[PDB]
Formats: sequence, C-alpha cells, structure tokens
Amino acid sequence: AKGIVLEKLGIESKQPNSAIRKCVRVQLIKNGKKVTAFVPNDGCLNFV
Amino acid sequence: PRAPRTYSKTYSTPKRPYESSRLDAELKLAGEFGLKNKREIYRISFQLSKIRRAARDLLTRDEKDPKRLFEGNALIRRLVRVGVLSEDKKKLDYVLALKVEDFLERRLQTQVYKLGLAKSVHHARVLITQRHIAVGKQIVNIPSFMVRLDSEKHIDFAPTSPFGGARPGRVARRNAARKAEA
Amino acid sequence: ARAGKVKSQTPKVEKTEKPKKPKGRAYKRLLYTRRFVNVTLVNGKRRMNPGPS
Amino acid sequence: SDAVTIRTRKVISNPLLARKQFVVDVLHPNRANVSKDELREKLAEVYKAEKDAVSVFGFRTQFGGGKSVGFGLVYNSVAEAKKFEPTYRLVRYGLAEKVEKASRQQRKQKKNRDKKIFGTGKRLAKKVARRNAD
RNA sequence: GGAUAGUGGCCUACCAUGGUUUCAACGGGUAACGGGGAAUAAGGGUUCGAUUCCGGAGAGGGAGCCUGAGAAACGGCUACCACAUCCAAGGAAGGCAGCAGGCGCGCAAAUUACCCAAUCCUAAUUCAGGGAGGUAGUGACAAUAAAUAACGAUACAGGGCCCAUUCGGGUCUUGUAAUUGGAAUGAGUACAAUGUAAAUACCUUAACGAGGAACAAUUGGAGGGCAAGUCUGGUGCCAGCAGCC
Repeated sequence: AKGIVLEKLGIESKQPNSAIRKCVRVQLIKNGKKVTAFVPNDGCLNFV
Repeated sequence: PRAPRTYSKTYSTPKRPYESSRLDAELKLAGEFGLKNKREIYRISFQLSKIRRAARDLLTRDEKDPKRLFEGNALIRRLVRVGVLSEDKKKLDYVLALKVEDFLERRLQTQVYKLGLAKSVHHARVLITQRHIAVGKQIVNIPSFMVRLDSEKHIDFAPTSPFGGARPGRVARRNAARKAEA
Repeated sequence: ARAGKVKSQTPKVEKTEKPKKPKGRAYKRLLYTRRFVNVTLVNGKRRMNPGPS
Repeated sequence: SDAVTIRTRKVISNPLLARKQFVVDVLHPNRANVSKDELREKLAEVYKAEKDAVSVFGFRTQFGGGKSVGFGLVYNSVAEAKKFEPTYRLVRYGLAEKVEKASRQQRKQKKNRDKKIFGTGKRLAKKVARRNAD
C-alpha cells in the first residue's frame, strides 16, 4: 500500500528486549486508515 | 493474439537447499567435467527424473503390450544412440539406474577432452564456446551438445579456427605486423 | 539516544584493493582445487573458515 | 580461390505460374553472402534464361558459415516474370520503379476528409470564396 | 384464439387448482462469465482459469425501432436518466470495454511508430481497403541456450616409489607464486552482402577491439534450523539486528 507519513514514533520494545523501534504512523492513500509502519534499518528514521 | 508458443523449463532446484553431502557430491561432479553452475547438474538430474518416470510408467503395466514395447524401445534406442547405455544393457531395467554422471560423460567439452587435442577440460569448454570445435561441416558453440555415438569419429577442429588451417590469427597477425619492422 | 548514532560513530575502515575472483566456471575450478585437492588438514570435520587454529 | 558452387535442389516444375521452383544451396568457403545479384547472374547460365527472368530470396547464411540456403524461381520469359512477380521483388531487381505515394496515415486522413464534402466540392469551393464579402 | 420464421402461458379470453421443496425449493453472498485448461505433484487431491481457442454477454445506464438474409446493431437512429462539449445565446454536436495516447484510480502494465510483404477477410471483387493482422520501439512477467577466461615456461612446496647405506639423486604427479611468454574469442565496432514491404536485430563476414588498475558480478547470508569465523576495530539494554528460538 501507499501512504503519507503523519508522525515519527518511538515505540518501546517488548519486555525481554529494550529499545526505541523508530516507527512512523502513516494514513493510507488507498482507503484512509491510519497504520504504524516500521523503518527497516539503523539511521533510516532520519531518511524518511 | 495468434496462438500460445509452448515454453517449458529444463532445470529443478533441489528440495532441501543446504546439505553437506549433496553440496560435496555436486561440486565434485561439477569440478570433474568443468561446469559453470549447479543448474547444469539440476538439468541433467531433471532429464534423468523425466526418463525414470517414463521408465516406471512403461514398467508397472503388462509385459509384451504394444505401449510398453514401442515407448520402451524408442527410449532405449534414443539412449544407446546418445551413449548413456552401451550395446549390452537394453532391458529397460538398466535405464532405471542410469547415474546423471553417464549423461555428463557425453557433453561436447568432455568428448573434446577425451579425444585428445584439448589439454584439461576447462580448455575444451573454452575451445568449443570460442567457435573452434566443429563436429563435421558444422560448428558447435554449445558445451552441452550430447554427442550421439556417430559424430565421435567425425568430430575435429573447424576448417576455419587455427587448430584448423584457414585462419592464421587475430593476435598472430598483430604480432606479425609488430615484429615486421625487424 | 537517537537514530543512526552507532553508524555515524563507527570509524569506517575502507575496503582493500585485491585481485578479483575469476567468475563462472573458473570460480568452481578454484572451489574444487581448494576443498577436494588442497584442503586444510582435517581433525574431525574439515574447518572451512578457521582463523589462527 | 573461393570457387562458390551452387546446387538447385527440390525442383518443382510449375507450368501454371510458368516457373521452376527450387531451393538454392550455395557453398561460400573463404567468403560469405554471395550477393543475390551475382546468384541470379550465375543461375541464368544453369537454365540459359535472361537474368531479369530469375528471382531468388531468403538465403540466410548457416550457423558457423561456409554455406547459404535460399529459394529460387526461374521464369520462361521476363514478361511472365513482371506478370507474376510481386512489385517489391521487381524493384529489388531494378526493372519496375517503386510508386513513391503518400504515407498511409496521410492517405487515411484525406479519405476521412473527402468522406465529408458531398461529390465534387466545386459548388462548395464557390461558397467559401463568395462568403468572404460578409 | 392471437402472435411468431416457427414450438410453447409467448400473449389474450374462458376453465380447473395446480407446480417446486430437507435428494436443500426459495431467499442472501460471490473481490463468479462457463468451458478447453493452469500451478503443485506417490496415490487420492487442493487452489485457480479477466487473458492467444470455443461459446455467452455488453458497447455510459435502461427502453424503443427503422434498414436488411441477418441487428433489438450502437465507429445506425429515437426518447428519457447521468456526465459532458462548441455557442455569435437562436442553435449544434456527443459515446475509445477497437489501435495508439491522456486523465483518474491505484501495489500494479508499453509506442499518439511502420506496412498491407505474410495470415486471412470484404467488395461490382487477380489490382482497392483492412490500428483485423503483421513489423520495429518500450519491455529482468515468464522460458531456452551460456561469456566474465585458457595454456605453457621459471622458483618453491607437498604425494605414490629404488634403497627409507644420514644420502636423496625428485627420475613422475597435485599445487602454490604480486613471478612470466606467446597463441583465443566475443562484448563491442563497421565496410559489405544476407535479412526485410522498407528498415532494425539475428545469421555470415573486411578492418579495428584483453591484460589486472581490467572488457572488473552480483545478491543474500556466517549462533541454531542452514552451507559458512568462538577472527580484528567500534557501540555498550543504546543504536540496532531478529520470518522463529
């Protein structure tokens, strides 16, 4: 799907792990539902 | 829109793709015959898997039945003419145990090697693909020709291609023109 | 901390220029001569990529 | 030298089209592509016919070279050649001249244009002039 | 009886009360056109089939109808609904789910190219016409074949053997070497001819085109599953990786 990014997000990892998962909340062009997508490498939140 | 032109694929990727024994075996019988990749072996393995299903198809049913007799003899004839079976193994039970190795021993590069004037089979593959080895009034650039037991005697170097007689170089003409000034 | 720190930090040592690997058939000539001919001495199973053993 | 040797195999005699239909089988050795002009020249001798009365096409030098395989038509006369040979072949041989007519998109444009003007649009060309004074 | 080319509740009038159904009628859904087939492959199956052939349907949505052997036709007409044009404000013209191309919609798809030369079709018809259809362009959807190197000489090693008189003479072979030297070919490039309707591309070929820095092969991985490091530098529950643990 395609979308326009609303916010940058720092999602906290589940309990055995500990980190900030550098997600992005994005509204879908297709239908208009707002989903939260993960940015898939090290310093890519700064790229999006 | 006219009509669907039929294509089919000749190779098949093995089921479990990381296995010490299979990897060992395949690299060995790739290093022997000087092959490029593992799909060469996957193809020969697919061809043998087609023959073996065609063999079991003709075997399981009645004996002395025209279907078994005709298709069985056609396959055996085709294989003994390739050279994968010999004179004394035309029973349609020898064919079922046929060892992909046997097919790989009948590629053009292997025959160029084993008929001399080839010096290590990696020279025989590069010879063929460089438009040198002509079977007879007919060049072959394919190092997977499957020699057919009657071109074994006639196979040689081309009328062209030095190794032949007609062409004297492309690099020799260079060296001639460079050393011409002395 | 913030995104891309440890990549922005890491001292990027560059790649060294070498002779290439001979591609296609010649690579299988190398992999054959380096495993089934001139293999490193076997203790139990062969060690394909040991450091200073 | 080369000494190119031609062989006209698979001959069918055709008194309907006034033809000798055959497969031309050329050997090239030490050259290639023997020039269809030269092929017609040296095929004129094998059937003692005029070189404007013989036609060859589709030679396709074989893989590895040293050999070509074309299809060759010999006619009884040049008048018959022109009656039965397609105009494109006749221009390849240089006897008939190619009619240099308008591009097919211009031809289709102007036939769609002439669909509109009813008959000889002279009495309409006698309005377009006499309506310019209004 | 009417109508139809004709059979028929097809329609009309007059009669009877019938007909379908737990063997699933009827109603609802289908991101359902059916089939020939397709993918997977012990056998049995499961999933799919808008799409090269056959059949059915529709030409923005319904309905109507003329002409004709044939149509309820839409590159025919008429009306209404939707949307839309040009207008000199009185009027006029619309129907790409044909080809190409543009919007839009999107995760998602090409050139507003050339030609009737082949395949055929139509016509008063050997000639005319055909965006049917072919040809080239875009094109890593798939599919086939298979380049990216081969060969010796020179210095080191090792491995079968004569006696292991410590000898090693190494008399054969498996390699390692930034040492080395000639032969090979297309990848390109281009007279030519071939190809073609004309061309391009292939096929074949004059002349040129290989030396490590090149004519340079990547992509994903190295704890396990799973082939492959308990090797260096950095980070220090962060940054991150991690289909699963």
